[PDB]
Amino acid sequence: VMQLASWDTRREFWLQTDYYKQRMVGNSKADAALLDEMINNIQFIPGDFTRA
Amino acid sequence: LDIRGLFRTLWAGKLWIIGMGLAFALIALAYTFFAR
Amino acid sequence: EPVKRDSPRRAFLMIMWGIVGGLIGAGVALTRRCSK
Repeated sequence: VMQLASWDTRREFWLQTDYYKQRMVGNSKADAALLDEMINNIQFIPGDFTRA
Repeated sequence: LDIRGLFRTLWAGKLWIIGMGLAFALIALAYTFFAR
Repeated sequence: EPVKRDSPRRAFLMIMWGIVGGLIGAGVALTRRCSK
């Protein structure tokens, strides 16, 4: 569970996927803005055992 | 109050409003260039 | 490295300054109509 919600884990995953590599335009500043948007596309919601 | 009167009152003076609203908005954008 | 600057975030200043400018211009026009 700790690795799932980690900001670091989401960053390393996108850098090695072909989905992200074909979307790089070649400008250093633009790629960083694009990458930060992808990190927020994954959301983790913790559960509660009281409500099952 | 007379809202129908009020909109007619502001209809004639719209030029005065738009002449200085943009200027007051333009008062900033230099403090932004002078801040941290 | 951060991607975007935190302050002074010009957009909010632009919007709120313009809103205040429109309000004060409408008030000044209303006063001028009674002043003429």
